[PDB]
Amino acid sequence: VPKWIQLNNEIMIQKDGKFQFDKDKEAVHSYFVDYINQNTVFFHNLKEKLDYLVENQYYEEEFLSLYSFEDIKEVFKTAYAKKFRFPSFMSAFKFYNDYALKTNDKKKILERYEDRISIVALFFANGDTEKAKEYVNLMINQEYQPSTPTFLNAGRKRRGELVSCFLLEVNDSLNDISRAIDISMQLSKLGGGVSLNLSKLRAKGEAIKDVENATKGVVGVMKLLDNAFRYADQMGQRQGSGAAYLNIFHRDINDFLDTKKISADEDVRVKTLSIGVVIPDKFVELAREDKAAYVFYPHTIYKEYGQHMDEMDMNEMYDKFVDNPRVKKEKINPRKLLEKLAMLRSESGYPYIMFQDNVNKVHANNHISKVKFSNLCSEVLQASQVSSYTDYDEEDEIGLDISCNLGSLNILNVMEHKSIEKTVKLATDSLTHVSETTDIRNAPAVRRANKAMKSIGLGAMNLHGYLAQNGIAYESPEARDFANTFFMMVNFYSIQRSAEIAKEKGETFDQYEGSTYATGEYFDKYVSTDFSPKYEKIANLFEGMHIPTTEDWKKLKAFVAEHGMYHSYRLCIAPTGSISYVQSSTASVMPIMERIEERTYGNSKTYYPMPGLASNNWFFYKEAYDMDMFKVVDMIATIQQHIDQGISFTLFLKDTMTTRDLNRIDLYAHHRGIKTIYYARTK
Amino acid sequence: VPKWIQLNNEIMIQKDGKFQFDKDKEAVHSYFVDYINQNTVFFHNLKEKLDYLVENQYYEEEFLSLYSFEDIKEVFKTAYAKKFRFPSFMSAFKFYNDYALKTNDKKKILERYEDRISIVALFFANGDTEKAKEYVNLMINQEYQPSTPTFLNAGRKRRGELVSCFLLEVNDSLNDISRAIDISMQLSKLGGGVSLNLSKLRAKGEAIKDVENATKGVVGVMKLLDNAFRYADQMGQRQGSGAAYLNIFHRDINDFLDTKKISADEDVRVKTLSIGVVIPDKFVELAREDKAAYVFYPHTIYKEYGQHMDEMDMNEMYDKFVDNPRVKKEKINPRKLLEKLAMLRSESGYPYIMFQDNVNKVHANNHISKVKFSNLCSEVLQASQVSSYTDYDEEDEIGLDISCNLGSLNILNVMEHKSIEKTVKLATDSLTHVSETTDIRNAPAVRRANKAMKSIGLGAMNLHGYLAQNGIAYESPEARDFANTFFMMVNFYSIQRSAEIAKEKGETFDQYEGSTYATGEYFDKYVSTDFSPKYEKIANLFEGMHIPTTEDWKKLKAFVAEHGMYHSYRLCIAPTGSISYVQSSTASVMPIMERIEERTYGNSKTYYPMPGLASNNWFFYKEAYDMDMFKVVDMIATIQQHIDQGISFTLFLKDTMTTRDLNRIDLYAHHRGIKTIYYARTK
Amino acid sequence: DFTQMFYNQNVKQFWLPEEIALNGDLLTWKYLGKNEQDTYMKVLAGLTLLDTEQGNTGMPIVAEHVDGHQRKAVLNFMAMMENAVHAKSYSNIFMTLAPTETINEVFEWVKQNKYLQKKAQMIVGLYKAIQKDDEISLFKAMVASVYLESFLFYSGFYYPLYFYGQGKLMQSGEIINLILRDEAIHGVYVGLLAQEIYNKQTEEKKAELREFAIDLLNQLYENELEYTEDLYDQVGLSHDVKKFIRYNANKALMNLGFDPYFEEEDINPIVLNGLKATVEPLKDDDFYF
Amino acid sequence: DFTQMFYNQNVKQFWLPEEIALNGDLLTWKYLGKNEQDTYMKVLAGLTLLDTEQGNTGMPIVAEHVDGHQRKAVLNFMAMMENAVHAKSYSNIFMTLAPTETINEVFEWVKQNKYLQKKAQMIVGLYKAIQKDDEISLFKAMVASVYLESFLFYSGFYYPLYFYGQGKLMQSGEIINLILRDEAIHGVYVGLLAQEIYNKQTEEKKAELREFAIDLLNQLYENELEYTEDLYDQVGLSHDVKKFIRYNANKALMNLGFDPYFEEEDINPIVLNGLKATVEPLKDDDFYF
Ligand SMILES: Cc1cn([C@H]2C[C@H](O)[C@@H](COP(=O)(O)OP(=O)(O)OP(=O)(O)O)O2)c(=O)[nH]c1=O
Ligand SMILES: Nc1nc2c(ncn2[C@H]2C[C@H](O)[C@@H](COP(=O)(O)OP(=O)(O)O)O2)c(=O)[nH]1
Ligand SMILES: Nc1nc2c(ncn2[C@H]2C[C@H](O)[C@@H](COP(=O)(O)OP(=O)(O)O)O2)c(=O)[nH]1
Ligand SMILES: [Mg+2]
Ligand SMILES: [Mg+2]
Ligand SMILES: [Mn+2]
Ligand SMILES: [Mn+2]
Ligand SMILES: [Mn+2]
Ligand SMILES: [Mn+2]
Repeated sequence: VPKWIQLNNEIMIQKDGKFQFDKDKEAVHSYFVDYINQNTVFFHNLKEKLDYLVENQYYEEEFLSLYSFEDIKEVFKTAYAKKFRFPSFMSAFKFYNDYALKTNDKKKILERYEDRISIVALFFANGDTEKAKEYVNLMINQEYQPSTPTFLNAGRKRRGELVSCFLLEVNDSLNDISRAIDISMQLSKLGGGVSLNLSKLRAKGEAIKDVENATKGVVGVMKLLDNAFRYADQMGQRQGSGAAYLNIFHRDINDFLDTKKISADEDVRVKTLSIGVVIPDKFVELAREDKAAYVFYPHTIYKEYGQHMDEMDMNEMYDKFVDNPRVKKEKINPRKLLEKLAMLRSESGYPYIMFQDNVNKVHANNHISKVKFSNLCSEVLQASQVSSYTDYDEEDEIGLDISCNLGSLNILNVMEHKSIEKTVKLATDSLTHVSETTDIRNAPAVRRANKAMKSIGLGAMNLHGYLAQNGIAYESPEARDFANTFFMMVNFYSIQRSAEIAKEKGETFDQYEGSTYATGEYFDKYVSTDFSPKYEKIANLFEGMHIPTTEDWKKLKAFVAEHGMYHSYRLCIAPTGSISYVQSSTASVMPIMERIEERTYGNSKTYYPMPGLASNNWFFYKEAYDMDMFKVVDMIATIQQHIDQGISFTLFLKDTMTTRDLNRIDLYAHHRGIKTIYYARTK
Repeated sequence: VPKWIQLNNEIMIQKDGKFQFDKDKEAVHSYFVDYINQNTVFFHNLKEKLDYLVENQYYEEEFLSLYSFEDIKEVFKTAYAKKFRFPSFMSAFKFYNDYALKTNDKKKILERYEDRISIVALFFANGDTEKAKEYVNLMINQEYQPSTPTFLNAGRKRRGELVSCFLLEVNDSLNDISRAIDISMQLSKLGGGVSLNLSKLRAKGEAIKDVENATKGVVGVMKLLDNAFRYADQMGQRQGSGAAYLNIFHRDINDFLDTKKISADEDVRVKTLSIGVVIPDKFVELAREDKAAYVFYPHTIYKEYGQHMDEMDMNEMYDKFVDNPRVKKEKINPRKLLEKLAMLRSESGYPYIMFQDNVNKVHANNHISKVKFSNLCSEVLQASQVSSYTDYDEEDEIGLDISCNLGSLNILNVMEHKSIEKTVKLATDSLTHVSETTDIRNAPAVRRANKAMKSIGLGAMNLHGYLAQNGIAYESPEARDFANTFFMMVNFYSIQRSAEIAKEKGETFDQYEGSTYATGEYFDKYVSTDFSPKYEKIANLFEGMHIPTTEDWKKLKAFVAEHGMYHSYRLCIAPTGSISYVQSSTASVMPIMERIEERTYGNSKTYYPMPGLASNNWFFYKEAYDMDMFKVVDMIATIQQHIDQGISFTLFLKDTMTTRDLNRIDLYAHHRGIKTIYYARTK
Repeated sequence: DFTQMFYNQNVKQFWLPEEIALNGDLLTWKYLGKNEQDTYMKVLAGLTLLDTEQGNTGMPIVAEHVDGHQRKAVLNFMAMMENAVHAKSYSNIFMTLAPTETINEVFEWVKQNKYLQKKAQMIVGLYKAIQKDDEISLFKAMVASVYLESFLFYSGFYYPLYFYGQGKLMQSGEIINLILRDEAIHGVYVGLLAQEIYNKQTEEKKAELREFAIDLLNQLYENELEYTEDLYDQVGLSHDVKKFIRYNANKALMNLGFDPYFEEEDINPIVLNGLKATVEPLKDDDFYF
Repeated sequence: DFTQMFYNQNVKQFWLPEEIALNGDLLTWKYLGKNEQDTYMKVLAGLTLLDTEQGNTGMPIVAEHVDGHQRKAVLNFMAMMENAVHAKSYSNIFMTLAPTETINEVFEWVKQNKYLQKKAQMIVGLYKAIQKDDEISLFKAMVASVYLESFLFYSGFYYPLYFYGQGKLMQSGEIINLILRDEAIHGVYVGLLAQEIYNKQTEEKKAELREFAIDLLNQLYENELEYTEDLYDQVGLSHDVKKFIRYNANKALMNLGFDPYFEEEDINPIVLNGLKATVEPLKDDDFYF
């Protein structure tokens, strides 16, 4: 048993009726002094280390050649000038086991935390020494954390893509289905999660060019995609993860849901394919009034109207579809479908729930397209256009497939540094750089949408950690007040930075002129409502920091009208799974699942108290399962009103909660404006 | 019970100790006058019939527009002047259930046998009235039978392709694997059977861009292809049929064979994918000497030598691969592998066995490529060049993927009419037309190889029927003498027709000048050895029909050298499954399995005596299971020496014989020059 | 001279109640009077009790004391049939035809029925009195077992056979016929083992063993008469069943090598109508031709 | 919670020796060396001798002391498989491969063998020590039974599985695989019955029963190592057999609800080749807030 593992295990040994939280500092100190400093390759000078890394196929010479070695040395000086110390053993362990650069035999350590941060900053700045130093200060202060792909792979020769979330539209054709399988395998090969919209595919028992009842439906494509993701398993390193989305009004919705039942047949069940259900307001209205609903065969609708069923507004088109004799449908019970959804989420956590009209009532790019589905993590909500992949000899009609770049603000560190504006703008610049430097050669729609939309996702994390370390309960109205003010400021400065980038480059995103940013409809609630804190305690948290006012929002609206907006999408709150340990932060804006995290690595068990947990703030670190999910919905809806994309919203349920309770949580989330629901986690 | 199937069941009622074979004539007469003439749509004149069929999307207008209606009327008169009568109930039942045109609701019958034959003939002739009449005479006399795709779809609007056998080479890349899956689904959608070579794919545990043990092997691609063929099943009426081929020296050969074991897990076993094993003479030599053989990792060989393993000569490079330290190899026992092959064929009928050096020592187009795999029916043996499907933005290097049009001579009717030459030439013309009118716009390599190679497959059937109806035992030397003379004559006239077509069109097949036809080496055994029958009984069977001598073969060799050959491949003997009933013929050149064949169609049981079966030739219709497989191998090898492609050779095994007997049959087939072994059928 | 042929016969007779679909009896059951259904349930419950004890106790204990691995294998197989096949089949019948409350009630009824308790007490008492290496106590238990197999079951078997013979409850009846086919061979086999022990005795000892067998039979018989009247009076069949049990008592005696004890009588004719490829390694010479 | 499920799995696994033709094994048997033939014979006799104890004593004694009709039926079925199916199967394999005189000599040798006797008598000793109405002594015997079914057989099963995985002695290997599949379920079932007793005990009594189980495992394991070297050194396999013993010891412990004792090890690949929370409806007013 390692000495640091023993020291970390003494946290649970209760001395004087309290956990020994101070043992984790001893644990991390022992971990470093006994393992990391021993296994860290040291070089006489930074020049020798850099030469070894570039020449041994560890780094990329292209981005490092943009600086004189003096500038790189000063950047590394800035990283090491902070004397950053990991507060807990788990932070250092997670970094040096997941993100630190190791030798080709994975025996020694080439990169410390400072080296990784310096390389990421030098890649972000793209030749600017002052910008690189600013990125170094931002990341070594741990105010901004680039996503796991960006943080892990930036500046590495043998790297995967810096983007890991992709959203593909699948057209109703064998050519398009085969192309979707190919692109899914190519993107999973790069290490990215792939989400596929299956709503355009015609249902089971539909006609294929005069041969009726010949289509296997969305479940055959589901099996194809599941095997494609199983094959493209990231070189046998990490299991290939993909998601499939289907509209709740699709005829195959029940077959779509039956793929996740525990009793599912092996010719129906899918293993590596997550499922998400898209629910328009029409379905919730039908279930509310207990009227019997209809699911429609998409190809009949396409033949009758020339438009896909998911391309049309179900609120206005549902009655026309039902009254159309040439549109094929079967009766369903919407309440029974809702209960089936809740039962499936209780049993397996699936499907994801995307409230279509909650997303699109505040969507800023409805002119480009409505948001029809989400990503594998249920936070990316962007307009997509389906591609028409024709025969081999013909020319394909390339659409827009969603792929956004992820980054997370550390709410605790941004708040303690009083640097919401600077951190938000620098994170926007880094995400923009990642977007520009991303070129995917086997997903033409993804590449086209990356070049045109220039969409980024700037998330946040350590919300519960910041609140509990400041004596604020997560469910308290003061917590929602802080979230309101903080994310209003984040949105303000992200919009300002996007407009500044548009002014600097003289270009906006494609089809910006039709957006609500161009017409000013986006800024209505910001030029009409004041989002300053309503509590003196919360207003004191923002001391020394200018909270944007209504006049500031009017000035921003005028600036955006004059100069445009560079990013179609800017903010999305991803789960931030493994980077939260490195940042000593609670995951995303979700509340903590456990106060102290018990995990086993190898044959030794490890203990991870939540960051900042102590005796004084023990009960402010309320576990998510002990919380009222209605108040968590209230918090996420408070945040969601300032996030242009969605938020990964996990439901934390007790074992005593019934199907009716899960349905009530889902319906209250729909009522409160929640766009997506990620997971149903039961204790 | 239907009257016709009641009459057909009176065959088995033994009267005076004999089967009532004449009941089948009464059975078919009742079948017609009680079902067919009643359910047949009859028009006032042929003009109304043709207008009705063209207008209601049953026929194609383009091919019928090349003839004035007087010519079409003359063709239909020629078809009906024969007054063809089906000799058995099964012939008419199979035709009117599988190939006769029916109304859109599958209610009535639009085409008789004469109508279908006339339409196929007018399609073949392509505007020529006299040629259409010649084709009508050829098919109404049942001397030549177009394959099921051609006979079923010739001249129909809503039709599949006229070719159903496709062979695909898969390169060792994810782009090429995705393209292989796409092309397999596209061709299965067209109704064709697709065979894929998986030898170029690197084995399990190979590196994918310097990360080791990353490749899932050929079994992952096998699962992908199996699900692709399950998806593209054409309503499931005829589910997607695929074949995978692996060289026996591939490292994944044991896992490739384990996909067919009964005890295989659901994560390994493939169900819709047939498997074939390509065995070079090196493997048979290694097993014969009981030496230690080695299977190789294909990617190591490709990296070391720059060529794929299956693109190299194993009999000359096996020792170099073994001695090469940079080539990765695994030790196997070749005799244990042979025993495993025999056990797998006993328990499942798989794998197909291709003797690669038996194919390539007589292959005429080794300059283009060596034959590396066979088709799903294990009789197409043509040169293929792998394609290089690149990224979306890059141009693809299109290779040569095999596909040939099938057609069978009826040996009994051809020999009765003394029309080997005319039947062979007309069948060659029809197959050439089918090749020219085929355009696969989603399989680039299939299209390119169809345009370049112009390969056709002209098979034969009713060999056992003809021999049994002429008092010749299938195993007798006289039967092999007849097969030798008959198929030498067929080869002579097919080569003559190919040379005449090349002379008329002024073009040969691509890379003809490097072929053995151009060098004249192909004709060595024909200008040196006389193939006239050695028995007076057989010599009288060919009386009235000129048998080409050595002088005739020398003249043909000069003609080919001076004019070239239009088809790279001309003759392949396919199984000819369902068209054998319509033609009242035994299936292919293989011996019959049952003298009287009992089948259940729906809830009706009907019996099919072999064509011409009686008491005077009961024992000449010896079942395939009761005869020596060594003599059947001798017969197939006698036929194979005149066939440029392979012969679908089914092994008929008793329950008593062990795996050693199956291995002995396989080794004797390899010794006797058998190119492929199709099935190990056990009774 | 006989165990091997009994072994082969027993294993070739192997069956499970699930092989017989029972939903076909649903209508002929529905159509019976309440009296008929009551007697039928109770009859099968009495059979279930007998097989429960024959499987749990009787056959295993006799197996323990009989010498020879093959004899033990036959007796072990018979024991398995009693409780894993026969006793369970009755529950399959009950679960098809009757609601849970009626099933619960009939099992409560077996516990409190004095004739069924008396016959179980007597038979199981003799099983549990067997002493190791004491052939006389073993003989007495084997007589008890033959009387259970070949006599005591028959007051129960009568009624399913009576219906089967009229074309009623034929699926349940098929199960019962399979059970009866098994018990007939079980009674013969145990009878032969009992005769082995009897034949070792002096004439004086034999005379005492016959007294034991006849006294036991009469005691069981008198109890079975009361049981039969209790069950069958409500369906009008008691006298007919009594003739049947006397018939089968004679068969039990014969299985024990004794003369018939009751006079022959005409039995209801309805009830009579109720009755891989081998792997061979390749040789070197296989590669040359 | 489990007896009916195990009943189903047991009866659906029913098989008979006659189903596998054995004669084709002579085509690979003739090609084995003397040491291979010797080891195989000795292993086979070891399995035969241990399985006979389980059929004559182990299963019937547990069936006798366990309460519950359905459990007694399952246990009877398992005892039947030992005596009627497994024992005949082992005999059939022997009679096929060796002449009568060779069989008699191998059994004489294995009967005198120190390591086979040590384990056979240790197990039998615990079966003989069961006392009426004493669940502690029953538990100890169940532990012994699980150790036999799930652990002690496997030093023996190794060799037939090793041949079976190589394509040698396939007919007898198929038989052994069916036997092994029965012993696996026997071990799991008896394990659940032992856990039931264990869970009825105090914490101190539990700790005492754990110590008993581990101590017994240790004694048997140390003897298995000696048994293994004695049989397998002559064919060079002992190292790999030892890994297989430990892996199966861990399975036996898990059957008894205990933690694995030995570190995880990979097994010889040739031998490997041989081997709802609560639904509640939405009642309206849940759509309004
Ligand atoms: C991407 C991928 C490839 N493979 C296998 C299948 C292909 O035959 C083989 C080649 O993959 P490639 O697509 O050629 O990968 P690569 O070009 O980046 O690697 P290399 O430089 O070695 O050519 O790898 C997998 O098994 N799983 C996978 O996820
Ligand atoms: N010497 C050295 N410095 C390293 C290494 N990895 C990162 N660094 C950082 C530490 C300093 O901030 C910076 C410059 O180190 P140096 O080259 O030793 O500089 P100097 O102090 O000699 O001027 O590089 C490393 O491996 N060696
Ligand atoms: N009348 C008619 N003829 C058919 C039909 N299908 C095929 N035929 C064939 C039969 C003859 O050989 C040929 C000409 O038939 P027709 O048009 O009736 O001509 P004719 O009998 O007046 O010369 O067409 C059909 O449906 N009707
Ligand atoms: Mg289409
Ligand atoms: Mg490649
Ligand atoms: Mn019984
Ligand atoms: Mn009995
Ligand atoms: Mn056993
Ligand atoms: Mn057992």
